Amino acid sequence: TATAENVLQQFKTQIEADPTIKDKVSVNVTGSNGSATMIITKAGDNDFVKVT
Amino acid sequence: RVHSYRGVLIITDKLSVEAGSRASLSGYISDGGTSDVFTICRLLD
Repeated sequence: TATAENVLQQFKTQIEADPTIKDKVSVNVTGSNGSATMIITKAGDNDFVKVT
Repeated sequence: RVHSYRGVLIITDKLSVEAGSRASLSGYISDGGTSDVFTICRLLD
């Protein structure tokens, strides 16, 4: 709860610091200010991932 | 938009090892062998 880039970076750090799920998924952020974007994909042995 | 990202370069390999083996053996039909003492003999009953 509060640019767009500064918002997504918060989520990326949270997931990477989560005790679980971080080893199972991969996250990535790119873009500046208003063109910020995030990418989430399957990682490790985990075969399924969803976002909503 | 047009965006790009980066990932870690991953490579795979198959390393395996093997040794081989050998054996040997040498001999001959013996006669007399070897004795420190070797002298003419007389054997009575």
